[PDB]
Amino acid sequence: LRRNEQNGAAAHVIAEDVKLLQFHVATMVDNELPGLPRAMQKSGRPLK
Amino acid sequence: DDEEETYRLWKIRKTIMQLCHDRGYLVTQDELDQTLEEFKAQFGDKPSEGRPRRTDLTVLVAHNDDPTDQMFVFFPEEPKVGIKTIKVYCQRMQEENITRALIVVQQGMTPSAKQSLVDMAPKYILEQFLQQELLINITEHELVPEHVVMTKEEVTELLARYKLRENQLPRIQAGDPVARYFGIKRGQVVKIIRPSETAGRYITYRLVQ
Amino acid sequence: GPLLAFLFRGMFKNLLKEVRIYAQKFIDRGKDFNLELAIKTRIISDGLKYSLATGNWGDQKKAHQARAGVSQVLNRLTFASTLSHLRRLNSPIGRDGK
Amino acid sequence: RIVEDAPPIDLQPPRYLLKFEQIYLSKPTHWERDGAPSPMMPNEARLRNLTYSAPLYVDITKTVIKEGEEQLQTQHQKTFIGKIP
DNA sequence: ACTAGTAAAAGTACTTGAGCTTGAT
RNA sequence: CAUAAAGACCAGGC
DNA sequence: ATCAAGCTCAAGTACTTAAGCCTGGTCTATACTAGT
Repeated sequence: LRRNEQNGAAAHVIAEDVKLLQFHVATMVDNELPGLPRAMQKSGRPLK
Repeated sequence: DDEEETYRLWKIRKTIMQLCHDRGYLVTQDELDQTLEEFKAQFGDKPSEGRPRRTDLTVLVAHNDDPTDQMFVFFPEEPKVGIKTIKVYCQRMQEENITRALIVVQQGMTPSAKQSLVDMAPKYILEQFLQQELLINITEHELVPEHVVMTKEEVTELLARYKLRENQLPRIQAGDPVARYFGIKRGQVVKIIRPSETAGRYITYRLVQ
Repeated sequence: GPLLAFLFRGMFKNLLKEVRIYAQKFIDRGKDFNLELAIKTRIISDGLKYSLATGNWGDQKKAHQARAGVSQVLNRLTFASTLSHLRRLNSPIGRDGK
Repeated sequence: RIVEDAPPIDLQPPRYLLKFEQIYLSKPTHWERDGAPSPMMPNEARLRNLTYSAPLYVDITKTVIKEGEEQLQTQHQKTFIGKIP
């Protein structure tokens, strides 16, 4: 995200970037929230 | 019809006579043992298009230890009461210079009138009851123990000879029917005297807030 | 029968699906078409052997939405333990309800 | 019943089609790593940590659609799909 | 071709919905 | 002495 | 005669919850795509 705000991106790519950054800092604290399809690493096993 | 309604008016009136008898006012003994026929011959036979109107049932009583303190008992005519009737009764209380009042509501209230009863707090404190609630004295029931309201010196020896603070007592909220039977505001301690099967008698205390 | 048949339709469908996905890339060039190299053989074999080997009656990448407890290990203490284990029914109602 | 009742792969100018016709079952046979067949015993399957499974073969026919007044179908026999325990 | 990236009740808490009372008129 | 991971499911004992 | 302001009661839609301790077993790390 940092290089794509220092290179002047299309500003609608950034929405799909801050959206996924929101998901990746918001799953690590609370994974089992209702809605928001879960994160998983291997064998379909969701994270702790 | 009308015999059930005058039965209700007798039983409500008797309940209010024990109520202000228990709050600490001056009540003659003749209207406490008032049989239905003395009511029926004094105030009238039927309230259906009749002589007990729900007007001329009002009761004005006076305190024992001070002759200034009086309390008025209003029996409103219309079923649900607005603000205008509360301004009528508050006007009569304004010109007659009386502070305490009861409003035995027939069917129910309106919430802006209730906000018009809680807003005059430091002067003109009015209380709201219901006809369905006043047909039995809850203090004489099997489960309800003896409540005795405590003066300020006695609260000082409670909080001084147990070495408590004031918040460290058990509590009671001022919306149960017994603390509305005694008319208790926030900050006052009721004493409850109940008989037990381990010691014989137990005295506990409650802070009203 | 009616468990390995249900297990077999879902891997005949999948093998025909990668027959299509191998078929479309080899037809845009218009060269020819082949099937002895189109058929990936690990689908049916590793799928039946997988869901018999571990119990979870489904796929490997959906290993938590599956009804486990089918295809378990045969019991060999006494001969009537074995004859009871080969003759056993089971109902899929959950085992914490009351 | 499963290999018969399957949707075909109609897809396109020339186009290639294939259909599955009849299925054939062998008894279990061990294919050793050097590429040798032998019928394997269940005790051999227990002791060596093997699988007691049998390979599966099927027929495939193939049709071309180009409308060059020539319909050349090519028939196949015994095409290896997989192994059934 | 070989091998490394890779997408059952049951309690409460919050929201909307309909209708009331009341000051304005 | 030191090193034998960890998760998922299953069948059991009181 | 209707018209907003403010408020109460009722129904609709999610979140959170289910005994303790102990002993053995088998299986699994992703099948698929681009670097190299």
